[PDB]
Amino acid sequence: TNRRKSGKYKKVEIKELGELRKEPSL
Repeated sequence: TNRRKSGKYKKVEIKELGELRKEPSL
C-alpha cells in the first residue's frame, strides 16, 4: 500500500487468526 499504517495494521494479521480468542499466529 502507499501507506502501511504499520503496527496497527500489523496486529490485524494475528487478529484475523483469532488473538481475540487468544489463538496466536505463532
